[PDB]
Amino acid sequence: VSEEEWNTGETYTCVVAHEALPNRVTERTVDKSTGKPTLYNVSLVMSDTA
Amino acid sequence: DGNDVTFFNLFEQWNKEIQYQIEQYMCKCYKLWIEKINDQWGKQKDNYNKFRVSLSNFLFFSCWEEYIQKYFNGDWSKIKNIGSDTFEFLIKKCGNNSAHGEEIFNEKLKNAEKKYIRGCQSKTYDGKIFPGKGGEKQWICKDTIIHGDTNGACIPPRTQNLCVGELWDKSYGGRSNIKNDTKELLKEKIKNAIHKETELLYEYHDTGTAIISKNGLPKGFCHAVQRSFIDYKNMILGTSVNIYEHIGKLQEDIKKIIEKNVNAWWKGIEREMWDAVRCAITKINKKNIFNGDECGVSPPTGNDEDQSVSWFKEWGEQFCIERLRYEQNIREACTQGACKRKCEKYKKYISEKKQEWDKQKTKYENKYVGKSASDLLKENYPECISANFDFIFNDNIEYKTYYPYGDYSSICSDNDMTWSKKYIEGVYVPPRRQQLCLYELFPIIIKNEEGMEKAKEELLETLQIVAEREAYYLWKQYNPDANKKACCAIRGSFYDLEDIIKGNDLVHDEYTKYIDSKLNEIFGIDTKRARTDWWENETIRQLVWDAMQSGVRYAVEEKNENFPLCMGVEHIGIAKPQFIRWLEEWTNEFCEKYTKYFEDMKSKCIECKKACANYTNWLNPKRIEWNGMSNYYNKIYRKSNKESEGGKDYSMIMAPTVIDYLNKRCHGEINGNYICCSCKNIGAYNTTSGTVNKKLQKKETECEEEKGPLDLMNEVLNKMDKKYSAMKVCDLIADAIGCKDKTKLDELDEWNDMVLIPPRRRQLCFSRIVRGPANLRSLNEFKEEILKGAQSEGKFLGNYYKEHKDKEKALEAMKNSFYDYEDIIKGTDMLTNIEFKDIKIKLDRLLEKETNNTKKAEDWWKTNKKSIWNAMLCGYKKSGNKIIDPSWCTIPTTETPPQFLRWIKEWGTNVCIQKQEHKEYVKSCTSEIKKYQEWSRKRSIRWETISKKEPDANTYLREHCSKCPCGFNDMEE
Amino acid sequence: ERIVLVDNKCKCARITSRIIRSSEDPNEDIVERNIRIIVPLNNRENISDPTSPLRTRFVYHLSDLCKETCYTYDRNKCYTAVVPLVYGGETKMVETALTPDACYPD
Ligand SMILES: *[C@@H]1O[C@H](CO)[C@@H](O[C@@H]2O[C@H](CO)[C@@H](O)[C@H](O)[C@H]2NC(C)=O)[C@H](O)[C@H]1NC(C)=O
Repeated sequence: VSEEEWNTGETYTCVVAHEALPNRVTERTVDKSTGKPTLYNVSLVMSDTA
Repeated sequence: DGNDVTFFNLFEQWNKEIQYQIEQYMCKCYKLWIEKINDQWGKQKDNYNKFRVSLSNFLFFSCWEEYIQKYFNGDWSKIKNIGSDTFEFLIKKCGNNSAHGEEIFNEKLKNAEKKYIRGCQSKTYDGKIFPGKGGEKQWICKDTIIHGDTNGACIPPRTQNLCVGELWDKSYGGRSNIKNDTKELLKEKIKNAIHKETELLYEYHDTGTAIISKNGLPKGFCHAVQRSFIDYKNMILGTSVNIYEHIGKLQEDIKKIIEKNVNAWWKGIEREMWDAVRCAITKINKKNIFNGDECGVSPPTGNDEDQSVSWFKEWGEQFCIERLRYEQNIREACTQGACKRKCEKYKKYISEKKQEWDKQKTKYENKYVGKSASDLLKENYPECISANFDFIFNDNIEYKTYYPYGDYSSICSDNDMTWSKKYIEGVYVPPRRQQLCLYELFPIIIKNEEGMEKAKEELLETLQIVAEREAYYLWKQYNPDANKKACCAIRGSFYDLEDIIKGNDLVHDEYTKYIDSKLNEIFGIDTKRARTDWWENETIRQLVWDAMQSGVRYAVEEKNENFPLCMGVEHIGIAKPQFIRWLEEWTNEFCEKYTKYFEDMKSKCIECKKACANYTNWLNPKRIEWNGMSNYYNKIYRKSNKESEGGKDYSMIMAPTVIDYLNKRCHGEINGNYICCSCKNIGAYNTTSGTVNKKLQKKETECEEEKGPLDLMNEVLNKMDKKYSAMKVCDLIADAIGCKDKTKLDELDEWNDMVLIPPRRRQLCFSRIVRGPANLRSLNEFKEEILKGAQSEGKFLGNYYKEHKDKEKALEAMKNSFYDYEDIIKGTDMLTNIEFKDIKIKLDRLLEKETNNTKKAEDWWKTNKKSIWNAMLCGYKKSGNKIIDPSWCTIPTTETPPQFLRWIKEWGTNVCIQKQEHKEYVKSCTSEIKKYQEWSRKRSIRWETISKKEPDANTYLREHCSKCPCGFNDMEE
Repeated sequence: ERIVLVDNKCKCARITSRIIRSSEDPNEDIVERNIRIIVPLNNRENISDPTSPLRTRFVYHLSDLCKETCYTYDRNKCYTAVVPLVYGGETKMVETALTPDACYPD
């Protein structure tokens, strides 16, 4: 998909249809924010000398 | 026609004359006069029926022509420039649509024939009540794109702080409290709100905290309560000049409640609502006994009923009072340190208020054609007399350097102007007198008072300064016998300067009005004698004339030209009466213009039609002005100072009639020292010349008839958003979020099937909200603001077409996007979950359907009801900054042709670039040239597509399209 | 008006000692050093060696770069390392392209 469409936040669901499945169908959802860094840990250390 | 051309000219002049007369006349003899015109009108209509543009067409065209002539200068038919507000005044004065002239004339004569606790806290809009210090609310000189679009009105601090009362609760944002309220309940809520507003305004002004307030009622309290009542009236009516946060939702809800006609409701309950204010004022007696009628028994109405006018009057009063307080502070401090600090405070004040004054003047002057802002402000409120708004708010760059502080800087120690009677009977002010500079005098006349000697000295010095400036500028203006014409022009300006100093000036504009008012007390019928005494002995006459001569010396030295004989004369003649001097100036201007235009006729008569329009346009008002001059002359032909109605002496004319006095004054040639006028027609033919009867029998009224069809061009758009402006709406709407630099690579064979989709996939730069899964909250505010949010549909000339192609094509690509945009809203052919078969089309249907199926997306809001949008021109202008031609400005907005459902428009765009540029490359290796035949096979499938009117696609390019015939019909290797 | 003092591309820094005139009155003009740094957040420790650890610490001593532990790939320069490749049991060395965009033959 176009980057302007994925950054929009649309959710794409991968329906997989198979015989062995208990319900014969499974879904997985991927979103703009499915993989995100849950913890940003920055520590700025600003000095004046070496 | 034969013998009817004279009738047509007579009818035109007669129509203009009666129209002017009734406008001026707006008692026993009046009934005799009004029936005379009634009989004359019937006779003219009978003759016009024999003549036949239609009689109703001609009156409307005459109204619009007069407007475009006097209030708009140069009689240019630039209907494009006129804004939305002025159209209202024109359709009111000239009639809705066209061919309503008979009704407009009919109605004009008919008018002539008939001649407790609510949750509101104490007001803090102009400052918190003592012991409170801050909290001042500034004027909101901003407009809402969704509601009201372009509106120059500035919301007063008081209106922002209007006691909405129980109609509106601010808890967690803004939520209307009348979502489900009965009509009777709404009336009670508004009554309580008005009562509380009156009470809080009284306690705010009684403590003397309102800037206005700094009978026995608090100063300005009645003004404030009346204006709050007007604001309430416009809140219920829904006609608010500018919608504040609380204004919009309340207006919509009140419209819903009543219509489940609002004007009739308020016109019924206004008496009760004003009784609410009266009852509040009576209840004020508990504090101390006011009967309640102090602020007016009847509700405010009339010219003040207009909310823009009311807000502007409040601005004027508040600004004048603040200016007076700054005057007091500067005077006390100065008469370094505190004095300076106050001066910069005043400078900051004026700098802050300049934008507000400009916006409000622009709105008021345009909406009320003719009337001026300063006149309203000065006549309605006495406190504004001592302020010249034009001088204080001059836009000249050098002005700020000359007077950093403004009108209290002293305290901190050109040819197209029409002869106008404004600020004056029938006498008219020469353009030179209107140009007579008083700019440098005003700071001094402000600064100096109550002191005889200092007044004399400083007034004389600044009078010399203004005399030198006027000499310089007029000499440069008139001179590129020509000098001899300017000789008396210099003499006339000084000759006019005497009356302002004397106090006999006929013109009474703001400048001379204030000058005379202050001279009445500086040198003070004996007061007039006192001014003349300064004008007689030290002389001051010869001194200021020497200043005049020095000014012309400076001007001519700048021009490096010899000094003239006229100004080498030191002794001048006695001053003639002001009207006589103005009458001579008018006659001389008539000589010049008549000779020039008549020789232009003999030469030219191709733009002969423009010359005819120009000559007729110049001559027509001159007839009425000559009638006025003759009337005044016949009123003061033989009258002394006492006999004349005015307090001026006219005993030295000594001629039987005005045309006879024209003789022996213009008989010879211009002399400068004594003679200023010279016409070719010295004889008593001016009366016949003014009327278009005699001429040399040349028939030019046919062109005037050919000018009549311009009424067809006088079409009224009847919409609240204008695509002409100068730009106003362009600032409000923001860049689209999350759509990148579009048209990054387009018409470079990126075309692909999903019908051959052009680069409409990307050049459409919808905002994230519409294109994303999220629905929209309200169509009136988000789809509203998001479709315009695609101002980012302006990167064609912004980034890509800025220099890649000619300017026209960049705008042509926008035409493609607009129609594309239109078909996204209803049935395009993209087949994509974001553009077709998509939910964004459902985003529209969902929201309108939520509004009780008020209108289908394909019924209205189909890019038809609000087709205009910005037309993307703001984005075009945002980055490209290229002016759009008037013919180019109609395609980015709506046009009836839809270009057939994108099946043959996107096809239209293919050859416009994707084929013709490869063509010109071929005309500019041969394998690469032969590598341009793959578009020939791709022509086959699209030919099948169109095969599903004209026979095939080729003819469409040949005749529907303009740039297409350049392209080769078929490559075929 | 910007004077770009340093534009080191390894330790991305754009120190610009641009002078800014103060209000309308000079003689109190402010001088400002805008140290614009773009920390990569993803580049490896030994940036030319992809198999090296991740940079969890970024020293930006401005003294040294005013007058190397490279962090960010320069646009013009190509950073690359040899790679083993096996097709039918033959281990042949060949140069890689860690920044293919700017490493076209030029
Ligand atoms: C680890 O960093 C060092 C420098 O700090 C580099 O090692 C050498 O880099 C040069 C540059 O072309 C190569 O020619 C040498 O072959 C490298 N050393 C060895 C032992 O191969 C390099 O940036 C990193 N080392 C490696 C192996 O990638």
